[PDB]
Amino acid sequence: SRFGVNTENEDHLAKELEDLNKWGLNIFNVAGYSHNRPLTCIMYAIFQERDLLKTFRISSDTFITYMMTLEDHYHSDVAYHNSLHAADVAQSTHVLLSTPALDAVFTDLEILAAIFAAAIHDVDHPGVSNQFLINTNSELALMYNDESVLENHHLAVGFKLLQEEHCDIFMNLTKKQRQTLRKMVIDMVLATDMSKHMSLLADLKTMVETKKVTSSGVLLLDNYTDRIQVLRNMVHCADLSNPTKSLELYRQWTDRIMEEFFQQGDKERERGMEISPMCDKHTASVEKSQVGFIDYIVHPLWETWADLVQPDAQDILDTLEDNRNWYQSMIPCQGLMEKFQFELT
Ligand SMILES: CC(C)(C)CNC(=O)Cc1ccc(Nc2nc(-c3ccccc3)ncc2C(N)=O)cc1
Ligand SMILES: [Ca+2]
Ligand SMILES: [Zn+2]
Repeated sequence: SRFGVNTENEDHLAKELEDLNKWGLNIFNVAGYSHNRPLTCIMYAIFQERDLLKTFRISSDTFITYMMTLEDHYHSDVAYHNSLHAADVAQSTHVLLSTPALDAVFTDLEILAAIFAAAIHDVDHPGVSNQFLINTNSELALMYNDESVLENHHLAVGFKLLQEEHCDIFMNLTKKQRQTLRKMVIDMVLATDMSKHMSLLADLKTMVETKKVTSSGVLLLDNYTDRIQVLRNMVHCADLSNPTKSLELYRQWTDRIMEEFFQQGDKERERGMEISPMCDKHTASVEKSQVGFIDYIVHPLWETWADLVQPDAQDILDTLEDNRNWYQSMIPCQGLMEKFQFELT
């Protein structure tokens, strides 16, 4: 085949992909069977299942050449922010897009942008935060004036690659579709900037306050402004979904992300950065930080998402609580959350 995947575990990959439409899909096994091409394998899976290749005349070869390229622009050596995360966000977005409240709502084009924005939203992530880049006066921080530095990068890179040889997956869209898709993708990726979370949520609460559904229970969004607000929150939720998965998978994400944060602390030390030293693996509590994050950021977000789509998200939300309660139970420089909240200034 094209993924070079072995006849050995082709049944495995096929059987794992049966839960492609489910929140409890295991992206980790999928990466195993794909030879570490989860982003490409899942995206291809997603696009077939929604028939996006056919609808937009995106040939298989074009899609795969682009997706392979894009996946290569993610750093497998960065602990959390590699192609596996990207793959997980796209699959999570794929699931959200099809909940009963939501499924009839979005146009094929809108569906295309959301899943694509998901795929690209972290491409070429260096392993460090926006603030780290700012404080080191990296070329990126200067290029984007210290505002949504990386998110501006992920977009630029995601669209740039469309120009490589046989990589233009949007080649057969009209001029109007390409600019509609582009405005939407831009919106959704910039939406992933965490310093935008609170204003994201504020607006979502509003969507909920005045939500109306059809006779069928389908949410009603009559202007571009509304459905792009749902979309951008959808992708931010998906971005923030780790703790809503089966505890065993949430544990694997947490190991990865903590590795990546503490590795940012090592880089800050190596470089004699600022002065203010972040707590390390020994002095920090990962358990406290999780519960702080779930209470301060994740749950307030998911609870609101659950209102918008009542009761589509209940099993998701019941798992979040369970998971919070489980990190809770394990609870015994400048800490994880002290750092995340300070540099939200
Ligand atoms: C500010 C920073 C923490 C140094 C770097 N972070 C960034 O550049 C943005 C960023 C990237 C990913 C996440 N996701 C997550 N962030 C946390 C977290 C917990 C306590 C304090 C801070 C963070 N926990 C879990 C996830 C999870 N499992 O999804 C949150 C923020
Ligand atoms: Ca990001
Ligand atoms: Zn992300």
